[PDB]
Amino acid sequence: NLYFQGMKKEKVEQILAEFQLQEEDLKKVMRRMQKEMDRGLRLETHEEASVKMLPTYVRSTPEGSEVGDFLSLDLGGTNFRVMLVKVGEGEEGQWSVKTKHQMYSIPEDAMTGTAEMLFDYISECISDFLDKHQMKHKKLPLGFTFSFPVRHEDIDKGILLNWTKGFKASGAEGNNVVGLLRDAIKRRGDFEMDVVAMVNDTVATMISCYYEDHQCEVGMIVGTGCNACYMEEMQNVELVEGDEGRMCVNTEWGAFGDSGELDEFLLEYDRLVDESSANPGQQLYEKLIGGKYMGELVRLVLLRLVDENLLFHGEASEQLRTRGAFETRFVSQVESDTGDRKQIYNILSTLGLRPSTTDCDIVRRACESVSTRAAHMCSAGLAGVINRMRESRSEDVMRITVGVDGSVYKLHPSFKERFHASVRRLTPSCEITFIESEEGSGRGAALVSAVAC
Ligand SMILES: OC[C@H]1O[C@H](O)[C@H](O)[C@@H](O)[C@@H]1O
Ligand SMILES: [K+]
Repeated sequence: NLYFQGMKKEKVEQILAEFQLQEEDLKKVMRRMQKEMDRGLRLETHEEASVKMLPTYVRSTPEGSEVGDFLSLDLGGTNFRVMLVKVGEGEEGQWSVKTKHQMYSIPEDAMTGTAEMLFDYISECISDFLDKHQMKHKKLPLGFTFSFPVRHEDIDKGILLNWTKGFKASGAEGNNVVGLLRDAIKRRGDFEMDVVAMVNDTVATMISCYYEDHQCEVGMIVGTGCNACYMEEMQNVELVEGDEGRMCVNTEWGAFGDSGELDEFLLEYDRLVDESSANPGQQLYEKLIGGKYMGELVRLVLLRLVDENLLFHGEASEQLRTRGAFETRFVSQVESDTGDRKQIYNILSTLGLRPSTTDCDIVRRACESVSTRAAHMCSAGLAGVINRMRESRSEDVMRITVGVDGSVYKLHPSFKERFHASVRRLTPSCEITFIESEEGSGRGAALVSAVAC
């Protein structure tokens, strides 16, 4: 019965309508975000603020710079990346180019063991890399892209406030991250490095986009996690001395909602994802968006649909009932389907399911709902930052460039398009250019290191 397939699809639509956010909902989220951002910048409310607005000590005038060979480290995902990057004088300023690169999978027992284990592993990887390229012992300036909330005292010194994205290594929170890295390198003792700069991935991304676009003063990550940085007026950065020029601020907007600010928008699936995560009650805005959580959100929606007898004859496979089994890349692949249902079919088949045609269509709709809410929620955050910037500055029309990295933004067929449209609706009187970084974290880390060096 085509009539009863259609009836199944109308029921699915009623359940899926819960993910809708209206323009006014997004404006409410945006205003709330802006409020928390104000609170994060002020000495009086900083400690209470869920959105920390952390000074990076990356400034508008980095005085000068330096050229030569730079090593970049990137820790923040399931993979740890080492690369050699060359920084050199161009016609606009410094260019940077990725030349030798290697990536290492972090063992499970290193991300959730002790900080000694984690940083020992990192030091081992740095040795392996320097071996493969004979650039060993030698001393090189090292830039560390370290994609977790850090309270900086300077560019080369900052403490880990808390792990995010499933990181749980004991003995790291409250300690100087550069210190933890130097200590581990010294314990191995088979090379020496000049640790010159530590930066957030958002910041690395913004920096890497400058040489090509000097209007880039926002960096955004929509990958495993979700965060943004931007160039704030020094007069508004109350935690740092001085009123002149600008400093990059790491919003850590992922923790937005951790004081209840998103409560009316959270769905059962969100509560379930939060509760089975490594950091329950934390990073709640990020959990609506980030790749670490998106596929899992879809899996939970599909389980609700099977339990309602609307999908897969009401039976869920072992794989479908396995945590993390619906990968976030499957969300993108499903929404890449050209209409013949082939891509969707093959995903669900490899998950042990026997999908029908309408099963495939419902799974598409489930993915679209989760990823569209992610796009819309993210848009409210970026719009809040950009509207903030426009007001802080002297601008009837603000023209700004946003530098972006992360697999969700880059590889999802329609996230990007839905995101841009929503951001534009919320930012009248702004002309926003989006740029995707190419090796943003590696080249960014090198460029900041060149300045600090
Ligand atoms: O990797 C993207 C983001 O993931 C997380 O939210 C971290 O807290 C943040 O530092 C980072 O920028
Ligand atoms: K200040």
